[PDB]
Amino acid sequence: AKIKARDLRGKKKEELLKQLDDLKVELSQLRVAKVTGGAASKLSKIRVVRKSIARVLTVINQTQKENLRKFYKGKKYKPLDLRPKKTRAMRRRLNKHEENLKTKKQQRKERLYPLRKYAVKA
Amino acid sequence: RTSPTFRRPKTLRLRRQPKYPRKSAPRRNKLDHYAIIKFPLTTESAMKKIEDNNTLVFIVDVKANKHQIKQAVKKLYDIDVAKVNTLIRPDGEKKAYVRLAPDYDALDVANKIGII
RNA sequence: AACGCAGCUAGCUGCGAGAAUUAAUGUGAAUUGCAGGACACAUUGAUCAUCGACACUU
RNA sequence: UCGGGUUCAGAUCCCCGAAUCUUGGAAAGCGUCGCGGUUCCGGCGGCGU
Repeated sequence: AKIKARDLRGKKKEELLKQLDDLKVELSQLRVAKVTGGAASKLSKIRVVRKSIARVLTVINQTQKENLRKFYKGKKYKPLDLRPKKTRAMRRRLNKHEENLKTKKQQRKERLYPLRKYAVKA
Repeated sequence: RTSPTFRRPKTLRLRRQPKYPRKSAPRRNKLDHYAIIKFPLTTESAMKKIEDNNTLVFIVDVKANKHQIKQAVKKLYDIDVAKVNTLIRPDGEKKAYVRLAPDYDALDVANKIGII
């Protein structure tokens, strides 16, 4: 009788909307009870039924996303909301490949004259 | 050239063909029929309208227009609407007077919601 | 910045039509002004905290 | 887009009826004279305009 998130995750899309629809229907009836004379037990049901709306709607929104993630997993261009957000500045920095890029002149330099370990007797 | 003025020639303009959609998925319609109707109204003056005018009174979302209200009530309670009159209450809620078709009656219908 | 969101809610606070919060993880029997709702507590769960998933009206 | 009714609080917005000298129009409305009913009938008639 209690709607729980993890049991809804494996459930198919079509009846999730069916599950969403009636819960909205009961929510409408509860609002009708509020404006009229309403039992306290009835007036307790809006909050729980409202949270199930969020619980169900979270599932579909959570369910809908990763198909788009795996759909765009290997593609060159991704939708803006699927790209990493981080910070605006941190998205402008050079990727890890470029900051490791080094010129021909330096490469000859470091191979010819590597930094050595040494000790001095005293 | 039969005219002394030089006009910018019209050039080809290509329709945009994005390499990727900027939005991953369409935004969900967050203002639906259940959002159209908030709750029916039960004040003393209201009751007069259901009896003498075959009209239902509703508190609706402030962003809904008369067309949106009419479609929502029809599919929510399986009735027909003749006309809808709306006003914005001083408290900021939108009140809609929805008049049913002559063949339907507001008495038996308003029993189905439980308001009447 | 505005406007809304609580069963009873004006301010403060929190939140954004999934609106004094959804999911997940940790924790492990409460919240509390009243009522109601809860609560095998693993055939797995109240509250709180964390917070990486989702959502985020003008 | 006007006429008549309608609320405790809204009417050129609601309801009815018409639209964008005569039809409208007397059925309405308004004056009076009565009969019912007494939180029910918001029901009836008689004259006159």
